[PDB]
Amino acid sequence: GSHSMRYFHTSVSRPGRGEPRFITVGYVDDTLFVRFDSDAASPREEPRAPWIEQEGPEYWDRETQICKAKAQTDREDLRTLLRYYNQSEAGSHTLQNMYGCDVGPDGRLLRGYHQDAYDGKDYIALNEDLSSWTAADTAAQITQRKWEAARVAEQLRAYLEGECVEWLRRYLENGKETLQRADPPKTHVTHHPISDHEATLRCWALGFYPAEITLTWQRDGEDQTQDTELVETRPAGDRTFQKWAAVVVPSGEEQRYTCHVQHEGLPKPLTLRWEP
Amino acid sequence: MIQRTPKIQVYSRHPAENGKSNFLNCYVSGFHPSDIEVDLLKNGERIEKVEHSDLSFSKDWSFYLLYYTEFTPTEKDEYACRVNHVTLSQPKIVKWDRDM
Amino acid sequence: GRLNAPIKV
Ligand SMILES: [Cl-]
Repeated sequence: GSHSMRYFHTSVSRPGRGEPRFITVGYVDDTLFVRFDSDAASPREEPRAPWIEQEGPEYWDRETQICKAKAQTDREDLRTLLRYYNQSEAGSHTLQNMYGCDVGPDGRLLRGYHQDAYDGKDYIALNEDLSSWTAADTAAQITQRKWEAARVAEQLRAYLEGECVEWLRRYLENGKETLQRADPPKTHVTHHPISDHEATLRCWALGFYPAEITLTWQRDGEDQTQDTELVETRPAGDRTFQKWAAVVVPSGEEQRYTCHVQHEGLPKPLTLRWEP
Repeated sequence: MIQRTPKIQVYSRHPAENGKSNFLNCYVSGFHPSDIEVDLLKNGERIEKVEHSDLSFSKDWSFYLLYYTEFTPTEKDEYACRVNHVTLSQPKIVKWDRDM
Repeated sequence: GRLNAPIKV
Protein backbone atom coordinates (compact mmCIF):
# COMPACT_ATOMS: atom_id res chain seq x y z
CA GLY A 1 0.00 0.00 0.00
CA SER A 2 1.20 3.47 0.94
CA HIS A 3 4.30 4.10 2.99
CA SER A 4 6.19 6.79 4.83
CA MET A 5 9.71 7.66 5.91
CA ARG A 6 10.13 10.07 8.86
CA TYR A 7 13.05 11.42 10.85
CA PHE A 8 12.42 12.76 14.33
CA HIS A 9 14.86 14.99 16.26
CA THR A 10 14.81 16.34 19.81
CA SER A 11 17.34 18.57 21.55
CA VAL A 12 16.84 19.32 25.26
CA SER A 13 18.95 21.96 27.05
CA ARG A 14 20.24 21.34 30.52
CA PRO A 15 21.92 24.52 31.83
CA GLY A 16 24.74 23.79 34.21
CA ARG A 17 24.84 20.12 33.11
CA GLY A 18 26.73 20.44 29.84
CA GLU A 19 25.41 20.92 26.35
CA PRO A 20 21.93 19.97 25.10
CA ARG A 21 21.30 16.27 24.57
CA PHE A 22 20.41 15.43 20.94
CA ILE A 23 18.44 12.28 20.01
CA THR A 24 17.23 11.43 16.50
CA VAL A 25 15.45 8.33 15.19
CA GLY A 26 14.30 7.30 11.73
CA TYR A 27 11.20 5.24 10.83
CA VAL A 28 9.82 3.58 7.76
CA ASP A 29 6.10 3.21 8.49
CA ASP A 30 6.00 1.97 12.12
CA THR A 31 9.48 0.40 11.97
CA LEU A 32 12.41 2.11 13.66
CA PHE A 33 15.56 1.70 11.54
CA VAL A 34 18.25 4.16 12.75
CA ARG A 35 19.11 6.05 15.91
CA PHE A 36 21.71 8.57 17.10
CA ASP A 37 22.22 9.90 20.65
CA SER A 38 24.85 12.52 21.54
CA ASP A 39 25.15 11.04 25.02
CA ALA A 40 26.36 7.72 23.64
CA ALA A 41 29.99 6.94 24.46
CA SER A 42 30.98 7.20 20.79
CA PRO A 43 28.04 8.81 19.01
CA ARG A 44 27.33 7.26 15.63
CA GLU A 45 24.16 6.55 13.75
CA GLU A 46 23.37 2.94 14.44
CA PRO A 47 21.13 0.41 12.64
CA ARG A 48 17.93 -0.79 14.27
CA ALA A 49 16.41 -2.91 11.52
CA PRO A 50 18.00 -5.85 9.67
CA TRP A 51 17.43 -4.41 6.19
CA ILE A 52 19.52 -1.28 6.82
CA GLU A 53 22.55 -3.26 8.02
CA GLN A 54 23.66 -3.89 4.44
CA GLU A 55 24.33 -0.20 3.82
CA GLY A 56 28.05 0.25 3.55
CA PRO A 57 30.56 2.33 5.52
CA GLU A 58 30.08 5.42 3.39
CA TYR A 59 26.38 5.50 4.33
CA TRP A 60 27.08 5.28 8.05
CA ASP A 61 29.85 7.88 7.85
CA ARG A 62 27.67 10.33 5.93
CA GLU A 63 24.63 9.79 8.16
CA THR A 64 26.75 10.20 11.29
CA GLN A 65 28.19 13.47 9.96
CA ILE A 66 24.66 14.78 9.24
CA CYS A 67 23.50 13.88 12.75
CA LYS A 68 26.50 15.51 14.44
CA ALA A 69 26.04 18.67 12.39
CA LYS A 70 22.32 18.83 13.30
CA ALA A 71 23.17 18.45 16.96
CA GLN A 72 25.39 21.51 16.64
CA THR A 73 22.91 23.65 14.70
CA ASP A 74 20.24 22.73 17.24
CA ARG A 75 22.41 24.07 20.04
CA GLU A 76 22.77 27.37 18.14
CA ASP A 77 18.99 27.34 17.53
CA LEU A 78 18.25 26.88 21.24
CA ARG A 79 20.42 29.94 21.95
CA THR A 80 18.60 31.95 19.25
CA LEU A 81 15.17 30.93 20.60
CA LEU A 82 16.04 32.27 24.05
CA ARG A 83 16.55 35.63 22.37
CA TYR A 84 13.39 35.47 20.26
CA TYR A 85 11.24 34.72 23.36
CA ASN A 86 13.10 37.05 25.74
CA GLN A 87 13.91 34.05 28.02
CA SER A 88 16.62 33.65 30.61
CA GLU A 89 19.48 31.16 30.37
CA ALA A 90 18.34 29.28 33.45
CA GLY A 91 15.75 26.85 32.24
CA SER A 92 15.56 23.67 30.18
CA HIS A 93 13.99 24.10 26.74
CA THR A 94 13.12 21.69 23.92
CA LEU A 95 13.55 21.87 20.12
CA GLN A 96 11.84 19.23 17.98
CA ASN A 97 11.99 18.67 14.22
CA MET A 98 10.25 16.15 11.99
CA TYR A 99 10.62 15.71 8.26
CA GLY A 100 9.94 13.08 5.64
CA CYS A 101 7.69 11.82 2.95
CA ASP A 102 4.57 9.76 2.27
CA VAL A 103 4.29 7.79 -0.97
CA GLY A 104 1.56 5.76 -2.57
CA PRO A 105 1.63 2.16 -3.77
CA ASP A 106 3.35 3.28 -6.97
CA GLY A 107 6.12 5.04 -5.08
CA ARG A 108 5.15 8.58 -6.11
CA LEU A 109 5.25 11.42 -3.53
CA LEU A 110 1.90 11.98 -1.82
CA ARG A 111 3.04 14.56 0.69
CA GLY A 112 6.24 15.93 2.24
CA TYR A 113 6.82 17.48 5.65
CA HIS A 114 9.36 19.59 7.46
CA GLN A 115 8.28 21.15 10.75
CA ASP A 116 9.61 22.38 14.07
CA ALA A 117 8.29 22.87 17.62
CA TYR A 118 9.79 24.84 20.50
CA ASP A 119 8.87 23.93 24.06
CA GLY A 120 6.21 21.52 22.81
CA LYS A 121 4.41 24.14 20.65
CA ASP A 122 4.30 24.43 16.92
CA TYR A 123 6.96 26.89 15.75
CA ILE A 124 7.26 26.80 11.93
CA ALA A 125 6.10 24.29 9.34
CA LEU A 126 6.66 23.89 5.61
CA ASN A 127 3.22 23.88 3.95
CA GLU A 128 2.00 21.05 1.74
CA ASP A 129 3.04 23.07 -1.31
CA LEU A 130 6.68 22.58 -0.26
CA SER A 131 7.10 26.23 -1.12
CA SER A 132 5.64 28.42 1.65
CA TRP A 133 5.66 28.49 5.47
CA THR A 134 3.24 28.57 8.41
CA ALA A 135 4.77 30.45 11.32
CA ALA A 136 3.02 30.07 14.70
CA ASP A 137 3.94 33.44 16.20
CA THR A 138 5.99 36.61 15.67
CA ALA A 139 9.23 34.83 16.72
CA ALA A 140 8.71 32.17 14.05
CA GLN A 141 8.05 34.93 11.54
CA ILE A 142 11.64 36.07 12.09
CA THR A 143 12.75 32.57 11.09
CA GLN A 144 10.35 32.61 8.13
CA ARG A 145 11.87 35.86 6.86
CA LYS A 146 15.36 34.34 7.07
CA TRP A 147 14.25 31.11 5.36
CA GLU A 148 12.46 32.98 2.59
CA ALA A 149 15.58 35.09 1.99
CA ALA A 150 17.75 31.99 1.79
CA ARG A 151 15.30 29.93 -0.34
CA VAL A 152 15.23 27.17 2.22
CA ALA A 153 11.88 25.78 0.97
CA GLU A 154 13.37 25.08 -2.47
CA GLN A 155 16.15 23.01 -0.88
CA LEU A 156 13.62 21.05 1.19
CA ARG A 157 11.36 20.45 -1.80
CA ALA A 158 14.29 19.08 -3.77
CA TYR A 159 15.09 16.60 -1.03
CA LEU A 160 11.51 15.60 -0.26
CA GLU A 161 10.49 14.97 -3.86
CA GLY A 162 13.83 13.36 -4.85
CA GLU A 163 16.12 11.71 -2.34
CA CYS A 164 13.41 11.09 0.28
CA VAL A 165 11.21 9.20 -2.15
CA GLU A 166 14.15 7.28 -3.63
CA TRP A 167 15.49 6.21 -0.26
CA LEU A 168 12.05 5.00 0.78
CA ARG A 169 11.74 2.96 -2.43
CA ARG A 170 15.16 1.38 -1.73
CA TYR A 171 14.29 0.56 1.87
CA LEU A 172 10.93 -0.93 0.95
CA GLU A 173 12.68 -3.29 -1.49
CA ASN A 174 15.51 -4.25 0.86
CA GLY A 175 12.96 -4.66 3.67
CA LYS A 176 10.27 -6.35 1.59
CA GLU A 177 10.03 -9.34 3.95
CA THR A 178 8.77 -7.14 6.80
CA LEU A 179 7.95 -3.63 5.58
CA GLN A 180 5.62 -5.11 2.99
CA ARG A 181 3.95 -7.61 5.36
CA ALA A 182 0.88 -6.71 7.41
CA ASP A 183 0.30 -8.92 10.47
CA PRO A 184 -3.43 -8.96 11.23
CA PRO A 185 -4.70 -8.59 14.77
CA LYS A 186 -5.41 -11.62 16.90
CA THR A 187 -8.74 -10.80 18.45
CA HIS A 188 -10.89 -11.90 21.36
CA VAL A 189 -13.44 -10.62 23.87
CA THR A 190 -13.18 -10.92 27.66
CA HIS A 191 -15.76 -10.41 30.40
CA HIS A 192 -14.98 -8.81 33.77
CA PRO A 193 -17.78 -8.66 36.38
CA ILE A 194 -17.96 -5.31 38.20
CA SER A 195 -20.98 -5.85 40.50
CA ASP A 196 -24.22 -7.80 40.43
CA HIS A 197 -25.54 -5.22 37.95
CA GLU A 198 -22.84 -4.86 35.28
CA ALA A 199 -19.64 -6.20 33.76
CA THR A 200 -16.95 -4.94 31.44
CA LEU A 201 -16.59 -6.39 27.98
CA ARG A 202 -13.07 -5.82 26.61
CA CYS A 203 -12.30 -6.36 22.93
CA TRP A 204 -8.63 -7.08 22.28
CA ALA A 205 -6.41 -6.72 19.23
CA LEU A 206 -2.94 -8.19 19.61
CA GLY A 207 0.06 -8.89 17.46
CA PHE A 208 -0.72 -6.54 14.61
CA TYR A 209 1.44 -4.50 12.27
CA PRO A 210 1.23 -1.69 11.16
CA ALA A 211 -0.15 0.26 14.10
CA GLU A 212 -3.20 1.82 12.41
CA ILE A 213 -6.38 -0.03 13.52
CA THR A 214 -10.01 0.73 14.28
CA LEU A 215 -11.72 -1.00 17.22
CA THR A 216 -15.28 -0.05 18.09
CA TRP A 217 -18.22 -1.38 20.08
CA GLN A 218 -21.84 -1.29 18.92
CA ARG A 219 -24.98 -1.96 20.94
CA ASP A 220 -28.04 -2.99 18.88
CA GLY A 221 -25.97 -1.75 15.91
CA GLU A 222 -25.30 1.74 17.32
CA ASP A 223 -21.75 2.95 17.92
CA GLN A 224 -20.93 3.37 21.62
CA THR A 225 -18.22 5.98 21.19
CA GLN A 226 -19.00 8.11 24.23
CA ASP A 227 -19.21 5.03 26.45
CA THR A 228 -16.12 3.18 25.15
CA GLU A 229 -12.77 3.25 26.90
CA LEU A 230 -10.25 3.07 24.07
CA VAL A 231 -6.58 2.78 25.09
CA GLU A 232 -3.77 4.23 23.03
CA THR A 233 -2.27 1.73 20.60
CA ARG A 234 0.87 0.44 22.34
CA PRO A 235 4.02 -1.40 21.27
CA ALA A 236 4.51 -5.05 22.26
CA GLY A 237 8.27 -4.95 21.76
CA ASP A 238 8.35 -7.67 18.99
CA ARG A 239 7.52 -5.11 16.16
CA THR A 240 3.79 -5.52 16.73
CA PHE A 241 1.16 -3.41 18.45
CA GLN A 242 -1.77 -3.96 20.83
CA LYS A 243 -5.06 -2.15 21.55
CA TRP A 244 -8.26 -2.76 23.44
CA ALA A 245 -11.68 -1.15 23.70
CA ALA A 246 -13.99 -1.68 26.70
CA VAL A 247 -17.65 -1.04 27.52
CA VAL A 248 -19.64 -1.40 30.74
CA VAL A 249 -22.51 -3.76 29.98
CA PRO A 250 -25.63 -4.13 32.17
CA SER A 251 -26.36 -7.69 33.28
CA GLY A 252 -27.92 -9.77 30.54
CA GLU A 253 -27.13 -7.39 27.68
CA GLU A 254 -23.93 -9.03 26.48
CA GLN A 255 -25.26 -10.42 23.22
CA ARG A 256 -26.47 -6.97 22.14
CA TYR A 257 -22.86 -5.77 22.02
CA THR A 258 -20.57 -6.38 19.05
CA CYS A 259 -16.94 -5.45 18.60
CA HIS A 260 -15.78 -4.36 15.14
CA VAL A 261 -12.18 -4.55 13.98
CA GLN A 262 -10.61 -2.94 10.89
CA HIS A 263 -6.99 -3.43 9.94
CA GLU A 264 -5.07 -3.58 6.69
CA GLY A 265 -4.08 -7.20 7.32
CA LEU A 266 -7.73 -8.27 7.44
CA PRO A 267 -9.38 -8.90 4.04
CA LYS A 268 -12.75 -8.10 5.66
CA PRO A 269 -13.55 -6.30 8.92
CA LEU A 270 -14.28 -8.62 11.81
CA THR A 271 -17.30 -8.70 14.12
CA LEU A 272 -16.93 -10.38 17.51
CA ARG A 273 -19.16 -11.07 20.48
CA TRP A 274 -18.52 -12.36 23.96
CA GLU A 275 -18.55 -16.16 23.83
CA PRO A 276 -19.33 -17.58 27.33
CA MET B 1 5.63 26.63 29.91
CA ILE B 2 3.06 24.11 28.67
CA GLN B 3 2.95 20.75 30.39
CA ARG B 4 1.19 17.54 29.40
CA THR B 5 0.93 14.68 31.89
CA PRO B 6 1.86 11.16 30.74
CA LYS B 7 -0.56 8.46 29.86
CA ILE B 8 0.73 5.23 31.42
CA GLN B 9 0.01 1.61 30.42
CA VAL B 10 1.67 -1.39 32.05
CA TYR B 11 1.13 -4.70 30.26
CA SER B 12 2.76 -7.82 28.89
CA ARG B 13 4.07 -8.65 25.43
CA HIS B 14 2.03 -11.86 25.34
CA PRO B 15 -1.06 -12.88 27.35
CA ALA B 16 0.20 -13.92 30.76
CA GLU B 17 0.62 -17.60 31.55
CA ASN B 18 1.93 -18.33 35.01
CA GLY B 19 5.40 -19.81 34.88
CA LYS B 20 6.03 -18.78 31.24
CA SER B 21 8.67 -16.20 30.38
CA ASN B 22 7.30 -12.95 28.90
CA PHE B 23 8.12 -9.22 28.74
CA LEU B 24 6.73 -6.58 31.07
CA ASN B 25 6.22 -3.23 29.37
CA CYS B 26 5.47 0.27 30.60
CA TYR B 27 4.49 2.62 27.82
CA VAL B 28 4.40 6.32 28.71
CA SER B 29 2.99 8.68 26.10
CA GLY B 30 1.41 12.03 25.51
CA PHE B 31 3.79 13.96 27.75
CA HIS B 32 5.73 17.21 27.76
CA PRO B 33 8.41 18.13 28.76
CA SER B 34 10.43 15.04 27.92
CA ASP B 35 12.15 14.58 31.31
CA ILE B 36 10.56 11.53 32.92
CA GLU B 37 11.56 8.78 35.34
CA VAL B 38 10.14 5.27 35.03
CA ASP B 39 10.74 2.26 37.26
CA LEU B 40 9.36 -1.25 36.92
CA LEU B 41 8.59 -2.85 40.28
CA LYS B 42 8.36 -6.47 41.46
CA ASN B 43 6.65 -6.83 44.84
CA GLY B 44 7.23 -3.12 45.33
CA GLU B 45 11.00 -3.17 44.69
CA ARG B 46 12.75 -1.75 41.62
CA ILE B 47 13.72 -4.22 38.90
CA GLU B 48 17.35 -3.75 37.87
CA LYS B 49 18.63 -3.39 34.29
CA VAL B 50 15.32 -2.28 32.71
CA GLU B 51 15.82 -1.10 29.13
CA HIS B 52 14.04 1.64 27.24
CA SER B 53 13.45 3.00 23.82
CA ASP B 54 15.06 6.13 22.42
CA LEU B 55 13.03 9.32 22.84
CA SER B 56 10.54 9.94 20.02
CA PHE B 57 7.30 11.84 19.62
CA SER B 58 3.87 11.84 18.03
CA LYS B 59 2.21 13.96 15.38
CA ASP B 60 1.09 16.39 18.13
CA TRP B 61 4.70 16.73 19.40
CA SER B 62 4.04 14.84 22.65
CA PHE B 63 6.68 12.35 23.64
CA TYR B 64 6.55 8.57 24.15
CA LEU B 65 8.87 5.93 25.61
CA LEU B 66 8.74 2.19 26.24
CA TYR B 67 10.41 0.68 29.29
CA TYR B 68 10.66 -3.08 29.31
CA THR B 69 12.19 -6.15 30.99
CA GLU B 70 11.85 -9.93 30.77
CA PHE B 71 9.64 -11.44 33.47
CA THR B 72 7.97 -14.71 34.34
CA PRO B 73 4.52 -14.04 35.84
CA THR B 74 3.15 -16.11 38.71
CA GLU B 75 -0.06 -16.17 40.70
CA LYS B 76 1.40 -14.29 43.66
CA ASP B 77 4.02 -11.88 42.31
CA GLU B 78 2.88 -8.28 41.90
CA TYR B 79 4.30 -6.02 39.20
CA ALA B 80 3.87 -2.28 38.69
CA CYS B 81 5.22 0.78 36.89
CA ARG B 82 6.16 3.93 38.83
CA VAL B 83 6.38 7.20 36.96
CA ASN B 84 7.66 10.63 37.97
CA HIS B 85 7.19 13.78 35.85
CA VAL B 86 6.93 17.48 36.59
CA THR B 87 3.14 17.36 36.20
CA LEU B 88 2.83 14.88 39.06
CA SER B 89 2.87 16.00 42.69
CA GLN B 90 3.90 12.46 43.76
CA PRO B 91 5.05 9.44 41.75
CA LYS B 92 2.23 7.59 40.02
CA ILE B 93 2.15 3.81 40.53
CA VAL B 94 0.13 1.77 38.02
CA LYS B 95 -0.27 -1.87 38.91
CA TRP B 96 0.06 -4.60 36.33
CA ASP B 97 -3.26 -6.31 35.74
CA ARG B 98 -3.10 -9.27 33.38
CA ASP B 99 -6.62 -8.41 32.15
CA MET B 100 -5.51 -4.95 30.80
CA GLY C 1 18.82 8.61 4.12
CA ARG C 2 18.79 12.05 5.74
CA LEU C 3 18.48 15.64 4.51
CA ASN C 4 21.95 17.24 4.48
CA ALA C 5 21.14 20.93 4.18
CA PRO C 6 22.01 22.86 7.33
CA ILE C 7 19.19 25.13 8.46
CA LYS C 8 19.23 27.57 11.43
CA VAL C 9 16.23 29.35 12.97
CL1 LIG D 1 27.92 14.40 18.89
